Amino acid sequence: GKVFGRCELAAAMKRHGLDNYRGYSLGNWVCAAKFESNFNTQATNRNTDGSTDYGILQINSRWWCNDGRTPGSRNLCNIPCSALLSSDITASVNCAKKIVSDGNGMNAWVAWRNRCKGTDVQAWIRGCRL
Repeated sequence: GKVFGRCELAAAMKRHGLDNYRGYSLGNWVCAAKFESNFNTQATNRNTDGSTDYGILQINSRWWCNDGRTPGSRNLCNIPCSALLSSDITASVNCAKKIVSDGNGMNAWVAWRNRCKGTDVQAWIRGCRL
């Protein structure tokens, strides 16, 4: 039930190589997490289409992770969705890298597109020890 701080999450994401991953600076990734889950690793959103969004980046169970419940499941990250609810961000980062890598940009994340794109995303790392 870990809720990250801004700078703590930025450092963790940097350690996992997300800074400038496929051209997306670190602040984009922190901004996305802020507006997807407000940094709560346990965040779960259960949709009416039978899919669920899991964890700090709200990764969806139709294409990305397997929860055994979701119609049309592709499990392209090859993981159980429960791995995305850990206090350790490893599985979420690894699956986020796949999302980007499997054709998508960060437009895959509705909160990134609607609340981060075009903004001064360096503000989300400002003042942090990285």
